[PDB]
Amino acid sequence: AKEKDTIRTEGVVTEALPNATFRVKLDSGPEILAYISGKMRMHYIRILPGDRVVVEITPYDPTRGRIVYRK
Amino acid sequence: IPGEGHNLQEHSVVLIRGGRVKDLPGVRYHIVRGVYDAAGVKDRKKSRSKYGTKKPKEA
RNA sequence: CGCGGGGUGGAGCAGCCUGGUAGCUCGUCGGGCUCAUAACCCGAAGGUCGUCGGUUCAAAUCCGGCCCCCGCAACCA
RNA sequence: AGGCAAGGAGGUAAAAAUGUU
RNA sequence: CCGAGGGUAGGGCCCGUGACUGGGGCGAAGUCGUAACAAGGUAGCUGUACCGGAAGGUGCGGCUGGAUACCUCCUUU
RNA sequence: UUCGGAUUGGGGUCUGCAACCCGACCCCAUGAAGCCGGAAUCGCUAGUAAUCGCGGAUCAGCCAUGCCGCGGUGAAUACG
RNA sequence: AGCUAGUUGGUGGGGUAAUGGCCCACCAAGGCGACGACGGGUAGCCGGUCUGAGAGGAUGGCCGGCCACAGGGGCACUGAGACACGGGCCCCACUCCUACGGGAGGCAGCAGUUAGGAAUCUUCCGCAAUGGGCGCAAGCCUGACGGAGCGACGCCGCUUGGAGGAAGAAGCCCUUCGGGGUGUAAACUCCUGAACCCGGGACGAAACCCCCGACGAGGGGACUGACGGUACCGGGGUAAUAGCGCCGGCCAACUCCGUGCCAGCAGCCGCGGUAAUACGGAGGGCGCGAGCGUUACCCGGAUUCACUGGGCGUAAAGGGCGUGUAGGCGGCCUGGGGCGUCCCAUGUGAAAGACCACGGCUCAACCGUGGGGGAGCGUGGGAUACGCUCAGGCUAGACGGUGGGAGAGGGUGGUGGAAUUCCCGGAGUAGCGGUGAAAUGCGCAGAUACCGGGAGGAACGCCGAUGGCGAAGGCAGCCACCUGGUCCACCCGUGACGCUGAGGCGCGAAAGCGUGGGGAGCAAACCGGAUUAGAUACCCGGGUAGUCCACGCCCUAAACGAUGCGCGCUAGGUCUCUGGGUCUCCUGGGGGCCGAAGCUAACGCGUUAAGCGCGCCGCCUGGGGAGUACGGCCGCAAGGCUGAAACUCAAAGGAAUUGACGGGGGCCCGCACAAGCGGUGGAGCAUGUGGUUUAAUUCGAAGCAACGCGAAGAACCUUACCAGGCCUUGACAUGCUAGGGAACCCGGGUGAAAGCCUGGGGUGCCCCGCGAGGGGAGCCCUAGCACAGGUGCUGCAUGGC
Ligand SMILES: [Mg+2]
Ligand SMILES: [Mg+2]
Ligand SMILES: [Mg+2]
Ligand SMILES: [Mg+2]
Ligand SMILES: [Mg+2]
Ligand SMILES: [Mg+2]
Ligand SMILES: [Mg+2]
Ligand SMILES: [Mg+2]
Ligand SMILES: [Mg+2]
Ligand SMILES: [Mg+2]
Ligand SMILES: [Mg+2]
Ligand SMILES: [Mg+2]
Ligand SMILES: [Mg+2]
Ligand SMILES: [Mg+2]
Ligand SMILES: [Mg+2]
Ligand SMILES: [Mg+2]
Ligand SMILES: [Mg+2]
Ligand SMILES: [Mg+2]
Ligand SMILES: [Mg+2]
Ligand SMILES: [Mg+2]
Ligand SMILES: [Mg+2]
Ligand SMILES: [Mg+2]
Ligand SMILES: [Mg+2]
Ligand SMILES: [Mg+2]
Ligand SMILES: [Mg+2]
Ligand SMILES: [Mg+2]
Ligand SMILES: [Mg+2]
Ligand SMILES: [Mg+2]
Ligand SMILES: [Mg+2]
Ligand SMILES: [Mg+2]
Ligand SMILES: [Mg+2]
Ligand SMILES: [Mg+2]
Ligand SMILES: [Mg+2]
Ligand SMILES: [Mg+2]
Ligand SMILES: [Mg+2]
Ligand SMILES: [Mg+2]
Ligand SMILES: [Mg+2]
Ligand SMILES: [Mg+2]
Ligand SMILES: [Mg+2]
Ligand SMILES: [Mg+2]
Ligand SMILES: [Mg+2]
Ligand SMILES: [Mg+2]
Repeated sequence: AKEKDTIRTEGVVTEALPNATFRVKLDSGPEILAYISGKMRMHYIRILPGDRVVVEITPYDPTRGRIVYRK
Repeated sequence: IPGEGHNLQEHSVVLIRGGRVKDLPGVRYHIVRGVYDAAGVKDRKKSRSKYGTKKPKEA
């Protein structure tokens, strides 16, 4: 089925954490745990604090996200 | 919770069947789709007894 | 403008006090060194040594005028 | 005196940090 | 009289919670540093002592699960 | 400086439709810097380095002092 | 880790059906305990059941036995028998009624309600059978029981058809577009006839009862079914439920789309970040089948707690060693006993189950009959090889004597020089010290260096070792004293005295702590300097504790041979120390090295085993958590010993190998440095580039291996860049629709050219026709098209080079 409820909202990176997990403050409002894309990791695209990435968000829990796009 | 997208919420009644999941830390327990407020996965058609999904009624 | 301690390569400072010696530190240009950025390490300039004339055998170095600069007197009124 | 050495000697510089693909 | 049990002090265990506090496992791109692994750039490890953000560091002693030869000069074959 | 040739002015000559940007070349004048070059650093062990000139290709012409090729003169020093 | 005060024994008495600390009075002072008492937890126990090759391991559902309890607790009474489930009294708790004084209850009986919970049944019929109780008996009870009901809850049995029937229908999927699969599956034809109806329809039930017979034995008779109008049999009679898991490896079975480290799957390995054999679907397949999976729990596999059957040098693991108690274990001979041990006989090991046979229910399940076995335990008889035990003996073990020896063994008492440092004397002058460099530092108050004397404290150079000693930690000046161990010769003496060793006692580097001394050097902490992005470090200079001793404590360790001790056996050689010999070579006792057999994961080990054995002890059972916690003991404290789990991870680990690397080593090379000649960097210019500028300064080349390079020829061309003007199937290719004109040149205007507009010479070919005229080829133009074109982007998509 792939539930396409996936919330494609932008956020500027507040903070860096390990394993490429990042508190990113959103255009939407909150700062929530959002970890990297696999794609980005593969491509070695270094997320650094102060960047407008696209944090994909689950409707089950927005408090965790997933970074999609390169800054 | 397995499946493809839970109907579950916050104060709904659920069933555990146990069993470790390797990736996830400290989780030793599968919620089992079918019974209670853990309703089944819509449009499973193959592996569905593991998932509380009753038959696709045929014509 | 009183007072009195100074302006040092370009920047911050030593040497001023026992007078002959300009030093360090930072930077700029070459070069090394690397995969490089180095750091580094080499060198290359660059000081009216705030100045003026005075001393001496010799002056940043010693007395002064200054241009000052920082000041602090310029307060009790 | 050489042959092969045995044994004690004091030198073999001191650094050295980083990694966008 | 014996006597279940009750009461009153005192402990014991055990459950519940419990302000307070210790607090460990893992984690690709956390932060500081680079300890260790090559003599890892001061051999390391070690037991203990004190100290330090921290890895640790030093001291005393032990160990080898440690690496190591190449020139010159004196005594002697 | 009769070393040394930059730069510039003037006149030309040739090739090409055309040399101003942007050619080569000739002539005459001009005659700058430079007195063997810091720390560095490259080349080379034999007809070699060094020096000296010629030819070629591309090409109308040539900015070629390049590249490729050829020959002439002809070293030094290698302990290690 | 100690427990016990009726607690252990006794006299008397009570009590009991009966013994007894069951209880009481009194005396005695035991009794138990590491061969695990007491305490805490867990738990009804067994026959069994499951598993398992077995030994075991788990478990104790139902059915059988025993036990214990009937809300919790306590007590008696009656009785053959209870400490009495549907009996009593009392208290407590709870529910119920109350005219508040009080009474009544007990489903852990069936059944059911409720609660808890993942989860568990009918408020069933019947006394017919069996049993039970009462009764002369009739009979009466009987939720014991017999049955039915519910649940795929389990096991077994069957049905969802069978036969035919395409080189192969469709539907659906794949495709290499040929084809293949689904699949003889279907449809269809033939036959059966689960279901369902009609007909009959029970065994189980012959006793107890009556009468003959004595109310006996024996004989005749009759009544008596919940199941159930079920089982079944006869006749008829319809093709009439298929599902679930999986499909990467283990592990049986593969493809397509969807998805693209997301959604997801997972039991582990792990799969997924664009054709996923692993995710979602589809088909296809495989496994089972009225089931199939999942989860829990248990065994197995797991020889992963190891008796059969693991180990301990490095992997987890040898205790730090000594002595030593319990315990375990014990040389040779000769006999007695006969406990262990073995055998036979027999008793017991209930039934059910397990096992084998046969029988019955249409099979099987299930049940029956028969049989055997069965570990263990008793009893009687024996056996004496071994173990035990008692006796006698023996010298191979062990211990001892005599003769010696090596020795840093340990303590006590002294003493010897070298050195340092400190003081004084001398003489001396300008620095010394220090480092990769320097600085702090000390020194003209005269240091550093040098002599002379003294003060003291510490350690002991050379011998010195791969050496010796010790049980180990450890131990070195020298002397003496006391004193431990040890080793050999002689085999003289004892006659198994032995080996180990839980505990226990004893020792125990170094640091550390206490009291007091001592204090030269060194030297944590500390202060300095430097070094450094920082320096709490290396380095240097001071410096307190401490190092040193005495007493006392601490007791750890890479307390290492990372190897417990003991004894026996099993090729050597070689050096080494130390003893005796008949002394170039034998024979003992140590220390090393290399190696037979063998062992081991390899490394290695290898008469000094890690080999073959045996004895005994100490540990180990994934890592991390963690030597931590909690408790306990010790300690003046520091901390030690003892020693977990929760959790968490599919590793942690060893050994070797290939590499790779090393601010590791050696050998070797090169114009790589040296040796030499000449340059370059400096001057100008010639050029290429980096930058900046520009409308654009074409794009690329990047340390060597980019830079007189691609550019081996940029005025235009080149030319890819920019301004302007213009063109469009287009400069070029192979076609189409076609429409006219069409081979072709000669011009004119505009314009920087390109181009645009435009005139006019100008059609022959193949041809058919007398001619008018018509078509097609070559060839060219216009409109749309197939298409061109792109030095346009990707050399981490590439080929070539
Ligand atoms: Mg979305
Ligand atoms: Mg180190
Ligand atoms: Mg009595
Ligand atoms: Mg209890
Ligand atoms: Mg229990
Ligand atoms: Mg029973
Ligand atoms: Mg009761
Ligand atoms: Mg009850
Ligand atoms: Mg009685
Ligand atoms: Mg009763
Ligand atoms: Mg419930
Ligand atoms: Mg009834
Ligand atoms: Mg009656
Ligand atoms: Mg009744
Ligand atoms: Mg029954
Ligand atoms: Mg699945
Ligand atoms: Mg799978
Ligand atoms: Mg699948
Ligand atoms: Mg064993
Ligand atoms: Mg093993
Ligand atoms: Mg180990
Ligand atoms: Mg003994
Ligand atoms: Mg014996
Ligand atoms: Mg039996
Ligand atoms: Mg003196
Ligand atoms: Mg020894
Ligand atoms: Mg004798
Ligand atoms: Mg004798
Ligand atoms: Mg004897
Ligand atoms: Mg002390
Ligand atoms: Mg004290
Ligand atoms: Mg000192
Ligand atoms: Mg310091
Ligand atoms: Mg020091
Ligand atoms: Mg030792
Ligand atoms: Mg021992
Ligand atoms: Mg061998
Ligand atoms: Mg060996
Ligand atoms: Mg072994
Ligand atoms: Mg410890
Ligand atoms: Mg403790
Ligand atoms: Mg290794």
